[PDB]
Amino acid sequence: PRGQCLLYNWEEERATNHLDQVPSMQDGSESFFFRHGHRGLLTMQLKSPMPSSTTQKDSYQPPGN
Amino acid sequence: MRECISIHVGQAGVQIGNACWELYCLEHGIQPDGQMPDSFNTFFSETGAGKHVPRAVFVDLEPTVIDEVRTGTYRQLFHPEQLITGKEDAANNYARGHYTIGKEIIDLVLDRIRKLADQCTGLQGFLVFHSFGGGTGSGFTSLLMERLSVDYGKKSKLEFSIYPAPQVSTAVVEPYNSILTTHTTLEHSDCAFMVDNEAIYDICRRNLDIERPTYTNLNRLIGQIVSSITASLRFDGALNVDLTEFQTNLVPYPRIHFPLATYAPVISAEKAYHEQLSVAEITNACFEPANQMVKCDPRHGKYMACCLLYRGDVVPKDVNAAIATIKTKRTIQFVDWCPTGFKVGINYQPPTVVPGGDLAKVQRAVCMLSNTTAIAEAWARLDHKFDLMYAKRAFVHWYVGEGMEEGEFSEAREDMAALEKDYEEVGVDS
Amino acid sequence: NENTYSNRTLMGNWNQ
Amino acid sequence: ERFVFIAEWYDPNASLLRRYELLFYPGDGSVEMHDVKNHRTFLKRTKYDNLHLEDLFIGNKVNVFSRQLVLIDYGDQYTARQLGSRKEKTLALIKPDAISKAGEIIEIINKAGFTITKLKMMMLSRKEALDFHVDHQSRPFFNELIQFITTGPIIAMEILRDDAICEWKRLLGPANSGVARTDASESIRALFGTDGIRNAAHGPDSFASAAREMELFFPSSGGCGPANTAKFTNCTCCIVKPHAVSEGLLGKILMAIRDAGFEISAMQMFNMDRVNVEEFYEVYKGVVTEYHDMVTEMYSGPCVAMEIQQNNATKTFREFCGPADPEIARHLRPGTLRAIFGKTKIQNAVHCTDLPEDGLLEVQYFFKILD
Amino acid sequence: MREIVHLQAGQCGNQIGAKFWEVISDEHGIDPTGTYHGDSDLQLERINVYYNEATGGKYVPRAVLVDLEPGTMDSVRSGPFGQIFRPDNFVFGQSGAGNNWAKGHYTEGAELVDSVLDVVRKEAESCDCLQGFQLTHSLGGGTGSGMGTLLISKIREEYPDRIMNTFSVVPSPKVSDTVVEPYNATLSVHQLVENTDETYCIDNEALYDICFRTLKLTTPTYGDLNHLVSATMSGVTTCLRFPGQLNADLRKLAVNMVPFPRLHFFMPGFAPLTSRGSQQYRALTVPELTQQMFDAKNMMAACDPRHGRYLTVAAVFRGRMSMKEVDEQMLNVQNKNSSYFVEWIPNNVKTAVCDIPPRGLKMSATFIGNSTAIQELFKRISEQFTAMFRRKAFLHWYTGEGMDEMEFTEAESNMNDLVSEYQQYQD
Amino acid sequence: MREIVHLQAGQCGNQIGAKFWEVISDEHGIDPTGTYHGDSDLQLERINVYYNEATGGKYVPRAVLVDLEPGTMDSVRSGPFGQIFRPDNFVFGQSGAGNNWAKGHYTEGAELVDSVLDVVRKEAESCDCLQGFQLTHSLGGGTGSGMGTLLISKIREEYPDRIMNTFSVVPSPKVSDTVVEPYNATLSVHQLVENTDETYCIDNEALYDICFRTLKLTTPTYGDLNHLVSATMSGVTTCLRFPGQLNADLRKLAVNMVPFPRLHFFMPGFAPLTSRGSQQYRALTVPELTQQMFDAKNMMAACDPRHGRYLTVAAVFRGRMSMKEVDEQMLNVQNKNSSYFVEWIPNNVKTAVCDIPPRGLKMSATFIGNSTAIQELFKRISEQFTAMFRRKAFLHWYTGEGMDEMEFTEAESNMNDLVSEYQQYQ
Ligand SMILES: Nc1nc2c(ncn2[C@@H]2O[C@H](COP(=O)(O)OP(=O)(O)OP(=O)(O)O)[C@@H](O)[C@H]2O)c(=O)[nH]1
Ligand SMILES: Nc1nc2c(ncn2[C@@H]2O[C@H](COP(=O)(O)OP(=O)(O)O)[C@@H](O)[C@H]2O)c(=O)[nH]1
Ligand SMILES: Nc1nc2c(ncn2[C@@H]2O[C@H](COP(=O)(O)OP(=O)(O)O)[C@@H](O)[C@H]2O)c(=O)[nH]1
Ligand SMILES: [Mg+2]
Repeated sequence: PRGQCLLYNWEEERATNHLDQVPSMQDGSESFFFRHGHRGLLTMQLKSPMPSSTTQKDSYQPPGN
Repeated sequence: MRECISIHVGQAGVQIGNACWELYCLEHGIQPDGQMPDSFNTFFSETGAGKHVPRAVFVDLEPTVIDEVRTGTYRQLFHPEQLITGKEDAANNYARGHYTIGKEIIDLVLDRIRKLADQCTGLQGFLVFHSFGGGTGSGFTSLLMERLSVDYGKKSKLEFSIYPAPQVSTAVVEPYNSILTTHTTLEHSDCAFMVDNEAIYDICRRNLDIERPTYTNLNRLIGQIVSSITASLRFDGALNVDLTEFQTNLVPYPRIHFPLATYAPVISAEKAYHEQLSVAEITNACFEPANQMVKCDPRHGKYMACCLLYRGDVVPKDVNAAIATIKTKRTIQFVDWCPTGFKVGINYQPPTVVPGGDLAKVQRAVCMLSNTTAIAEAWARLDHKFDLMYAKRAFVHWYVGEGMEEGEFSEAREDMAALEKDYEEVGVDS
Repeated sequence: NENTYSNRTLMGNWNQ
Repeated sequence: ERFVFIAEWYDPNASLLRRYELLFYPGDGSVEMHDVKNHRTFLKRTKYDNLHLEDLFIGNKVNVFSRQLVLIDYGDQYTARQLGSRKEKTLALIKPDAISKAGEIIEIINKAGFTITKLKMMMLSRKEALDFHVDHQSRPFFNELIQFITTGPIIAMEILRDDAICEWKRLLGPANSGVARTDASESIRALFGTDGIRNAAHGPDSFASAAREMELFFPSSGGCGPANTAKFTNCTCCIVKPHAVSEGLLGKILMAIRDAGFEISAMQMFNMDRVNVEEFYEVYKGVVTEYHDMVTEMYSGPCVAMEIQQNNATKTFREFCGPADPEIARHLRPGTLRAIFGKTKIQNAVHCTDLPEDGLLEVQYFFKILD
Repeated sequence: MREIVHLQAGQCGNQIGAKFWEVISDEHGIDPTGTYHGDSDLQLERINVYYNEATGGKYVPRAVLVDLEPGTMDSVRSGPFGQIFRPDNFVFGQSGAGNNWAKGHYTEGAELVDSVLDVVRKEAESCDCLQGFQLTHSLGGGTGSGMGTLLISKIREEYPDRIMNTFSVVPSPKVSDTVVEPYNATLSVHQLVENTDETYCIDNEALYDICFRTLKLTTPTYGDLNHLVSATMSGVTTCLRFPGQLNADLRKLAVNMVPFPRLHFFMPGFAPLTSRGSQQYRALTVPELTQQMFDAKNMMAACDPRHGRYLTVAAVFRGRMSMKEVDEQMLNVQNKNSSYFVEWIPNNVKTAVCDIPPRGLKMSATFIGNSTAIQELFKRISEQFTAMFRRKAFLHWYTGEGMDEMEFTEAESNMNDLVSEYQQYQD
Repeated sequence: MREIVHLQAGQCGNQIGAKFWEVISDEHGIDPTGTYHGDSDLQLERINVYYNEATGGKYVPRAVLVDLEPGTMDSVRSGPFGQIFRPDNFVFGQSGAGNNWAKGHYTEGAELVDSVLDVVRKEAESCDCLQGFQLTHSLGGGTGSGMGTLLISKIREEYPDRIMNTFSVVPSPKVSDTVVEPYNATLSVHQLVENTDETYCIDNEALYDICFRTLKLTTPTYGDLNHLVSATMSGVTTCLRFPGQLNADLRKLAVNMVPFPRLHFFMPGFAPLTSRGSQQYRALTVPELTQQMFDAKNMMAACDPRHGRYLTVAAVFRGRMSMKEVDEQMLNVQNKNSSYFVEWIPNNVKTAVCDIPPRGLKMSATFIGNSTAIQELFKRISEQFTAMFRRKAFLHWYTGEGMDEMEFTEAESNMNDLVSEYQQYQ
């Protein structure tokens, strides 16, 4: 894979091998495959829902008796 | 039979109106559907289907805070025409809210005021909830107060307005909209209960032990003050007050109508039952400057009038003994021209605890509304801030480009220059 | 000033 | 190793339900408490002898340092696997031919180890009998079967145990009494069955059918089911206390009453609240100082209410129960129920109508207003 | 409601725009087909701002994609989201600009603006209540700087009472990817200062340094940089589309941060950035966002804020949180850094709060800042503009198209007055 | 109308002080929840002495809990009876005292006591008629001996005309659980003899031998030692809240006992103690309690009474009993032990009888002794001080914070003044 030898920021490459190693030489280069950008950037847990938790909705609830 | 009409304008007015009108629904046991499972007639008008609808007006120029109400818990309770939405907001500018944008929707509001005020058999007055630091809250209010006094002549107009904090800030042009609208509301109002946000941030940490509050924690504490003020008109007690009444016992002159609002006791549910809450220890808490809900120190100033309002299992005997101890304290100073400063109004109902809140179930409570000359310290700082920014003529092109003259800036400074001259002529001893 | 208790605890003017 | 349970306690001041974490260590018998809301310790590791491992099941009330905590949840997957996995809930029926030996049957069940949570002696009408025997609607013996189930009162019981369905069906055994006597005489049907048709017992076979039987008998909606066998004439009231029910002497009390000769007019099980207990002991307020002790003992758990008939086999029921203190009862009248089954003046395992005036009012409060 | 008409000119604007319409498609849960596949109803209540309703429940962007060369239009329509842009919104010329301002502003960029102004006027009148305009381009190119600034002049004289925001790519000394671009940078900012209310200067050393020290990517292609630009572009209007405790639209940002009509050059930043290995370890907390906010390393322009003094700063927060730790933190940083704010204006910080953070994230905050250290950006271009104009280098490509040499003299004369007045209010 | 304020400092005083609250709440019938749960009306007639009625019919103690580290404050709050205290009475710091006397009195204790007496000033003002104080501490450390001595001198300046009484655990010869222990003991007796009206000395070794021989315990853990001290705390002041045959409050136990202002260190005791095996073989009557009262094994200090003389002895009997057999029998002790009691004072004995015995035991009698034999407990601390002070050992921690060397010379000189007066009257 990538980052086998222990120099030049190998730890981050070992961490992100599974995100940026999805091509199988069908696309020639990592630059060509990620010209649009890396798959997970500025966040993780890519499958995630938009929360319905609004401040007013969680504050003013139906008051049960 | 005694009806009160509440007006909430701005973003502050609507978000208080979410928490203020939660308590009114829970005090009379009114469900969010609008139906109970004659003390409610001050806020709720009867319908033949047994449906109670509030006597309130919600005004804003952005519908992005009122659509939260229309899709909230109380969507079936408020009238579809008692929530008025503009299209574009005033965008933190006084001239947008007074001349160009706030002029277009003023005719719809007074149409709805006239429909509400006609069904009131006996109307006592108006209550206003707004913010000085906003474009709508300070702009729309300034002409709304003008066109209310023209139509309705000599009714009461009390204010519940949020002042900018001395250190905590939201906007950057808040000296402009604070200076400009006080030139208008000085002669078109009767009394102005005044609050801020820094003072309630301090109280919610040291008393209720909430380290990280939101506006909803602040809105309920403001929403508890308005209840005990109005509590005489709703329920019966030993001796009652009125919206006509404390207007007469808190302002000596037409130019000075700025009291200071304080509430006690504020305590959590855990700490309440180990302490004993005597009537003395809740009225010696209001006079402490650390409990005051305006960021100013009354030791610098001198009291001029005071109003005391009580609830719950209170005896008229120990109120007289508690006030008599206060009059012997040297750290509280009165003016020489007011030998009798206090008024006591007593109601029987203990305050109601909101489920999901942090205030405890209490047996007695007190709200103290003192006129004090130490509010001139609060205006000395902001009059200084206006001069330091108007020197370089900053932000003025936002104001002259909407329709108002530049000459309104110098006139509103001379008004609060002479208002500052008035406060030391009142606090000087004879 | 004074800590008011129940009637049983012999404190203050319990007699009346 | 420890077991975690989430518990509710009702604060008398704030009228607030409060959630706590209760940790019990079964190796050494010590408890510990934590606060969910404040994330702080409420009670350190303290040896508490009163709490025991047999008292830990969901829905139970335990008194931990003068606080009544009701267990509502499982703390973690470990205790959810160790305790709640094996436990099953099933139904038991006592037929009219086994009413005389119902106490001995209950004693047999208590030796088997079932926990009784609901109990009701009642008479079944024709429509309720049809709903009970809807599976037997093809009519092999339906006429005589319906006549037998309707001609007399039955007792319906809810019993909880590990492998409850299999254990109860193994306890009952074969339906034919002669076949059961031939195969294994130790079964309940073998011991107390006069014939195959009069099996003197009943047990469900499957989960859905058993749930249907509970929906028929003990309705979860809260509505009134079949009527109780309350006669309201020449009757007195007697309560089997929660400590006696948890100890398991209920069958012995039933057998002792039957051997004395008083007829049990009615019998039911209740889970009372503090206000109901206070208004039941309203006559004992101001008369005795341990009124609160009697109240707390009464609502500390479920109590078995009894209506007892004719009170004249040899003596009246009050002097059959004897002196209120079990030590006095043992020292002076050794044949009394409080002497046999009593521990403390507060916990003496039976309560009797001290005033002959108040017996009908107590029976009206229990078997009419409550149900 | 309040509809934002996005403009998209040049080759750089097309690639930013292709990445901008990808992020807010993830935010509103819009699939590349065009339909809606979401879960919560907070996304669909305000969707008319950026997307336009069609038949069959199909939402299309209100974007105009303009370029003089059809080469990058084929790459836009063949991207991940290439089937969602309207085919009538691709206004393309036939011949390229060729990195010349005059060709894009007077000769070849003069016929194409008539076809664009038909498209813009059709889309602007279709809005119920138009809110403003938003444009992305590059100052170092021919189509983006030459012809994008021509549309700014033509829009401003038709809808005067609106707001104009630009996300312009200012050039860099070491990322000099055109030899003539100080000519195009000087002549573009002469048109920008009179017809624009907000300007967000985006640079490339600012973005390339971030991906080395903060994200530590080994191959930071342009798809990585355009995500950081598009993250700011969605975080600035996030209260216009979502509810919150304290909302702030585009006009509220222009009111607070612009004290004078020729001070409208902001300089942005985005608060939550961390490497892939540091996702699970760092605890995202309100002081953690504010500590990264004001640092010069995360800031997205090639100017050091410590060489100048701040005038006005706005921060737009997102996420469920508490106002005390918010309000305390930008009051506390004003206390220590008392020398980094001018003393003639008090309470310089604008606070804005939303409730909906972006997907996969819990708290986010976008930094917008007016500063007098942006004069360092305009002093470098102005000293490069004079160096060729002494020797008249590359001039025959300009005076052979119609413009006189005096236009170069007045372009530097107005630009030198801007750097004269930024320095005055600093001292 | 007779009010006692409690204060808890240190770790040794907190655990004994916490254990004091389970004993009296058992006698007064208070639940751990806070409700009155007993059997007699006679418990509730005098609850103002220790507790405060709050809203809702619940009782809170009148005690202030102070310690520089929050570990022991969490250990008391998380107890069985810990949920009844005031949550605003918990005053704790954030840095450990480090068992240094100069850390509890000069730097880390000097910023806390502004907030410590402020709570005490609240509880003292709301009383009707304050009677005195009760503070539990230990001489052997820097926490209990640092703020405990400091809180003595600050309160006695505000309230001079009271009786401020401390229960103090003294250092022991053989146990020695602290290395700088005679240093920190001598620095507190300098101000204990000056501003304290009644001091009771408790030993850790003497409580071990009571548990080992009289009680015949196998493993006497720390849960038992605090329960012996808690009995004598609730026995000396039982005539302020129970009706008795002859009543005697603390100021009557002040005038009778101290002839001179600097001799007020008392040796206490409890007297109906028995072992488990020999409960059925012991006769319970007043002449049998008297022998157990004057027994040397039943004293809570490592001083032999046979090697000194007695100044004044008091006894608070408890339960329904005679008065002639009480008075005739404890006079028989004085005549037979004639040489041991002093000659220049007649009637060394004061006898007090209350009519309410404690929980489950039909009689009780707490011994309190003021003898000259306590000079040897004070002599051994003085001699341990000299061996370390002549080499100036362990003294860069004190001198490194602001404490002077001339302070230590004054403390030993005043300690030698105190041992001189006991021998002078002997
Ligand atoms: N305490 C408290 N203050 C509020 C609340 N809502 C708004 N505010 C105040 O409102 C100020 C912000 O200005 P806004 O009121 O939102 O502005 P506006 O009145 O809507 O005027 P425009 O936004 O221009 O339409 C803040 O400084 C707050 O002090 C609230 O719910 N509680
Ligand atoms: N950050 C960033 N910069 C870009 C991108 N595309 C182009 N550029 C910059 O734009 C400059 C060239 O612009 P150009 O294509 O000539 O503009 P045009 O002639 O108007 O189309 C180069 O210096 C690039 O650094 C992009 O996607 N991201
Ligand atoms: N009775 C009792 N004595 C204790 C306890 N803990 C410590 N001690 C004694 O206190 C002495 C040490 O004093 P120390 O607690 O360190 O003083 P502090 O630092 O002021 O709290 C030791 O010799 C112990 O014998 C306890 O829980 N109970
Ligand atoms: Mg607004």
